[PDB]
Amino acid sequence: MKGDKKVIQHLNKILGNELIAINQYFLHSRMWNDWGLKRLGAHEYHESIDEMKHADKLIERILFLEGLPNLQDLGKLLIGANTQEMLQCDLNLELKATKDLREAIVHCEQVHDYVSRDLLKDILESEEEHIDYLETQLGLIQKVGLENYLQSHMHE
Amino acid sequence: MKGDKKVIQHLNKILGNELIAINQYFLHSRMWNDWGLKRLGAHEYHESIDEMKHADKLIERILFLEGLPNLQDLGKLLIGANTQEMLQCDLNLELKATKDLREAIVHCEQVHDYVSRDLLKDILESEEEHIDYLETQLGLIQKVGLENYLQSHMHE
Amino acid sequence: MKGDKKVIQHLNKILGNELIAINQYFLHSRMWNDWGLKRLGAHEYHESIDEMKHADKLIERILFLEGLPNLQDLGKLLIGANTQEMLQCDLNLELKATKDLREAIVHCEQVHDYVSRDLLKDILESEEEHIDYLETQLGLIQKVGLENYLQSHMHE
Amino acid sequence: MKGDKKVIQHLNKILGNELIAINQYFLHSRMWNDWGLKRLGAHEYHESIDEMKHADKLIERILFLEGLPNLQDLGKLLIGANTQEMLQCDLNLELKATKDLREAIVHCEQVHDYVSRDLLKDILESEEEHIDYLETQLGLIQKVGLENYLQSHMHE
Amino acid sequence: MKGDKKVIQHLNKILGNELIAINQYFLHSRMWNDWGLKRLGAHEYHESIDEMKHADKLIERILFLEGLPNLQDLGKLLIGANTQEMLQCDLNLELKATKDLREAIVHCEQVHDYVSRDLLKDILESEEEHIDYLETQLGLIQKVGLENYLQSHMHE
Amino acid sequence: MKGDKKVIQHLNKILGNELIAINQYFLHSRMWNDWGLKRLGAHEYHESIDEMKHADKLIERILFLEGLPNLQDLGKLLIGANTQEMLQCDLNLELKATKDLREAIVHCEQVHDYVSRDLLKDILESEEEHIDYLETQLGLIQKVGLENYLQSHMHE
Amino acid sequence: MKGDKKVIQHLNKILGNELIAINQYFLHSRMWNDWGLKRLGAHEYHESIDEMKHADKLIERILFLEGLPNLQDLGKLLIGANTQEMLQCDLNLELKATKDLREAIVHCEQVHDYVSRDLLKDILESEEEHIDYLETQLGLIQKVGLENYLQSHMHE
Amino acid sequence: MKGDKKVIQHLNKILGNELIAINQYFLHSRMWNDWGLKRLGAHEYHESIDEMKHADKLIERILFLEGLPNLQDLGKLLIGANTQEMLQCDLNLELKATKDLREAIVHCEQVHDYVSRDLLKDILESEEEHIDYLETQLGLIQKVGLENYLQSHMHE
Ligand code: HEM
Ligand code: HEM
Ligand code: HEM
Ligand code: HEM
Ligand SMILES: [K+]
Ligand SMILES: [K+]
Ligand SMILES: [K+]
Repeated sequence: MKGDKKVIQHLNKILGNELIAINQYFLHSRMWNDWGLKRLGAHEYHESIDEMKHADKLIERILFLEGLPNLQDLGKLLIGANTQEMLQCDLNLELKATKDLREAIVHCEQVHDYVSRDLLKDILESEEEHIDYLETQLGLIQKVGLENYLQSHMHE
Repeated sequence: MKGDKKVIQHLNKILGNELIAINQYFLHSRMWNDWGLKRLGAHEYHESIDEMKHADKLIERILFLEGLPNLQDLGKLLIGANTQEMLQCDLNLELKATKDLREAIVHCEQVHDYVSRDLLKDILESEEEHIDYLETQLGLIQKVGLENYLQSHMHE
Repeated sequence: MKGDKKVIQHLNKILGNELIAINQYFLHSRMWNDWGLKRLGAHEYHESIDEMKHADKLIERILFLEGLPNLQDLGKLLIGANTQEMLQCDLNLELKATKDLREAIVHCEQVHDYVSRDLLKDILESEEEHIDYLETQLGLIQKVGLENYLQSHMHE
Repeated sequence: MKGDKKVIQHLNKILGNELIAINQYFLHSRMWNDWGLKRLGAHEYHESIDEMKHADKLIERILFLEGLPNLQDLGKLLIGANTQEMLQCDLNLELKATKDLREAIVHCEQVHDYVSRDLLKDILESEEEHIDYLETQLGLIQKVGLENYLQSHMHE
Repeated sequence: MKGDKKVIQHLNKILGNELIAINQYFLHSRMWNDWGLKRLGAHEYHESIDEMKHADKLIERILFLEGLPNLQDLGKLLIGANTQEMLQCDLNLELKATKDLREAIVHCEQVHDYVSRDLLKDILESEEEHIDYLETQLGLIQKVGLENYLQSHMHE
Repeated sequence: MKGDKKVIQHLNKILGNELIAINQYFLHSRMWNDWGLKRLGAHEYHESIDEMKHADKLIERILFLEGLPNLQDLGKLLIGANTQEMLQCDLNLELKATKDLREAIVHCEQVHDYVSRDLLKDILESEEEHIDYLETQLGLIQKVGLENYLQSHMHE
Repeated sequence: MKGDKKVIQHLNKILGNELIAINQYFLHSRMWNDWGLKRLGAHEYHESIDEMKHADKLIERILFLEGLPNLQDLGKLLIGANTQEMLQCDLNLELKATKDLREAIVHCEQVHDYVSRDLLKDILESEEEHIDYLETQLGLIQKVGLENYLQSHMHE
Repeated sequence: MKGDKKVIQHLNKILGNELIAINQYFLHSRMWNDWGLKRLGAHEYHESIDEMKHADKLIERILFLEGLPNLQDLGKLLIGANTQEMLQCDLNLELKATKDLREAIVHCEQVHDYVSRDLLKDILESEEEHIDYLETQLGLIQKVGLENYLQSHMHE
């Protein structure tokens, strides 16, 4: 079913974002495991699977709309070098992502692609939850102290 | 455990190849699903996942060796336009990946990184099993014909 | 809860389309069975139950809004004479139904009937999935040939 | 994630409506239980639980958006003295609650808080379902007569 | 038990033929698996096992009759170039085998070795069941075409 | 994958050795059953099966490398006439076979066919385990006496 | 099976390193248990089991190659006086040990003792995994603080 | 608990005997497995585990009494070259171990360390159970003959 050209562009933009987040979060997860923060490495691993699942849904939507999913153009990974910076890097990406989700939803609505809007809104709900997690983690570092924070994520 | 700088470099080259394969195969899977060749899309999906797992091990070995895993630099996806092209592209990708795996194993031997060698060999075994799959599909397209081959991959 | 008059007109329009589809898809199903294409007959039967359930949800919503559901007016069925026409006729019908759905959703948002919009959106998502199936089937008749496509749909 | 000040004002306005509904439906339930109308009691109890669960989701969402949920300001409970009064009071409350949900959804949409909109639309759907229930009971009273309607709600 | 010298000789010829069949059918099996015709691969494998169990029974009997089993002399494998010739090569071999089997049986009856005879008839029956399978496949290639026959044996 | 001609010749040589072992162990197995040493017949039968499984793995590899497995050329069986000779015969062959296995691994490294090397190393470990069993069996005959060694192998 | 003199020399060297780790890690385990750091004691107890199983494999290999395992000679145990020093001592011992495994693997390849090489590579992998653990723990002691690190290992 | 200094010397002397017994019985065990006398090898393996378990109890006690357990000094293993010599080496070793245990118990009593005394008495009881096994095996060799004796420990 031929979709709106700019909807497909918006979708391919969100996909771009999901593709960065997949790589960024898989690396942070394997970093945290390598440092012995097993509980963070495991949580971050599932945040990366979630983004893979969003990508799958966006790729399927684009092919159905007779577009070309663009898995080639990979933007800037935000790699942290310590725990707080990695969580902050995850948050700065998710916030870039949700800005682009709002603009894409705005446009689906103008062109009446109500199903693409519903799909993006479900991704946006997932991303807002992840923002809530990340912001909470940066909160706890402050409330229990960095040493305690890292101590609480050594084991599962 | 600080490892050979060039072993890490080899590991990241193998990692870069895996990241292409992941995207290229995942894209091909969802194209075969879009066209209703669901037996092909399922099988290509699991090739995409197998490369996802090799990437996981490579990343873990790189971080253990105190290298920095490179997930930023995505090489060239080989995206086909029809079933015979998509299979042939995957095969070309796989043949380049096995050239690189062999060179990396040769280097692991020289510097005595026998465990990295063993990982790369397990991946190499897997990449050769995929090449057997691919060569065999292209062979079947000639033995039964393209129409019959697509027919047989319509349903699971 | 007295609903908006034009919303009720729009829901009755959608309902009229659903009623056509019910009958068109059920006849096509039964013709496919009569011809020995049982995979098609079975698939299309479920396609028409799904329309039946959509019509249930529209009938309930119209009565809740204190309108009178119109099951008396039945528009033109698009009945095909062979598997390729029958598939294309189904698609032509779904394409007219998504146009009406989008127009009914537009009005629902104008008058803040956000619950009716969400019901229509869920129907629209269903309709598009059907469109995906039909386009794909027609695409397969081209890729594998009609004789092979029909053969693949003789047996369950 | 700092949300929009008027979004939070609206959410808290929706929250305050739930907080009335909880108290009002919970008292009416205990009144019907006290009178021996156990089926009305048990059903109204579950309507209070439903509003309690809506209030939780609002509270959760207001805090994520970094506002302060307002559980201090309690508006006018509409307590009835007999079944007909109480059903009508419940229905007047829910008709107020839906007017306020529509105004807030209009505002979430204007600022692109699409997640807050979906949350409010989900509550809106539950409230309309309660309105069907209420209008229907008041309709049954006229059809079967007050003394028969009460009879049918004595037992569970 | 000291057996007849020419019975042992006949037995050891029958064993020679089983040994060709074992290797020939196993290589055809793995050949069909290399080509992706897993249904012929699976079936021809079980024919190889079946000839293995016959060879077992002939060795036990030869030794009980106090002769030396001959596993050293291996006749000519007829290895086929494609699916059709592999089936015809198996059939050629089985037809030679049935002939030796009937001479062996004739002689067994002459010297009153009725138990050897009964073992040989049991093998002969299995050989004729296999000849039926072989003739039947070759007929299916003429009836449905080579492309269709091969397609039907891609998937198990 | 066209493999190295010399690798394919090495594999075909290792296959020839396994083909000899299959027949040799199978005959020794069935002689020990004819003589009442069931525990030896049972153990040796499984040595025959394990060689058959090596044979299988090599055929699949040779075909994958686009060579032609040689099942036609059957070297000299070393059949013994009494228990100690049969054991010593089995041992002579396994020592011949490990030597060839080592020569082919050497050549698989020189040409970077690490997967083939891995398969041959697995076979080699198994053939070394058979050598331990054989040396040990012969050593036990020295320690307990041949009468006692055969007695200990009458029953399972 | 008479093995190479220098391979047996190398193998007895690995065993002697295993016997040191066995005792060192057991003692450290019982020290952590005595101080009430039961989680460290349990894990250290299991690393000591791990070295006990490698020693078993080395002993069995040496004896198969008709060497004499040397369980008499016992090198310097590196015993720490506190958690940080005990982990560092384990790490220094594991680093001496992987050096000797590498030299041993080198010599195994020279004389074509491919089975011994594969057993030592298996050990080498286990040692590296254990090295990753030790470095990770020292890193955590830095990043969470010693008191917090110890606290996390009081209980199981 | 500041333990008596001579108790702790005694305890480390019994520990040093245990450490010899561990390595000696383990070595004999793998020697008997390698010769195919699997029953002796299994029984000797468990004798080694039991001494490992005594050693662990001693280490804990020494640490409790605030001694430094001594795993560095390893005395003279008694390794035989055949079964009877091995059995008699174990018996010589156990006979030295129980003389040291009796001496350590005496001193424990004289200083009122009744808990250490009890631990030692339980080890002694087990050492006397091993002496009973050993003496009985040597007597069996005399009664049934070494050839029969060894025959009876060939299999499990
Ligand atoms: C650096 C790149 C990637 C890495 C390291 C990676 C890693 C993984 C891993 C480890 C798994 C779990 C497999 C298993 O244990 O069975 C997985 C699953 C999966 N991956 Fe990836 N992946 C990557 C990229 C992608 C991409 C590009 C996509 C799709 C566009 C994707 C889609 C999926 C999906 C759908 C699953 C299944 C998860 C589920 O349904 O539970 N991944 N990936
Ligand atoms: C206004 C028109 C119709 C409505 C609202 C309607 C509604 C429904 C619903 C809700 C179901 C049950 C779905 C479920 O399993 O949840 C159903 C079942 C079914 N309908 Fe319809 N339907 C309509 C017209 C038709 C027509 C025209 C036909 C055939 C010519 C038909 C044939 C069937 C059949 C065979 C079933 C299966 C029921 C069973 O086996 O239990 N329906 N319908
Ligand atoms: C090319 C030479 C041969 C090959 C490649 C081969 C292969 C095999 C394989 C793969 C199996 C199955 C093992 C499993 O269960 O995974 C098997 C079983 C067996 N083989 Fe062979 N074989 C060969 C020659 C022989 C010969 C010469 C004999 C006897 C004279 C024989 C007798 C048997 C028997 C009795 C079984 C057990 C069958 C059953 O009951 O399942 N094989 N063989
Ligand atoms: C040459 C030296 C040693 C060797 C070859 C050895 C070998 C083994 C083996 C193979 C096991 C069985 C573990 C399993 O398979 O799960 C074991 C268990 C064990 N070892 Fe040792 N070990 C040695 C020295 C020691 C020492 C010196 C100690 C104590 C100071 C010790 C303490 C233990 C304990 C407590 C167990 C568990 C026993 C049980 O409950 O089963 N080992 N050992
Ligand atoms: K066909
Ligand atoms: K703490
Ligand atoms: K005896």
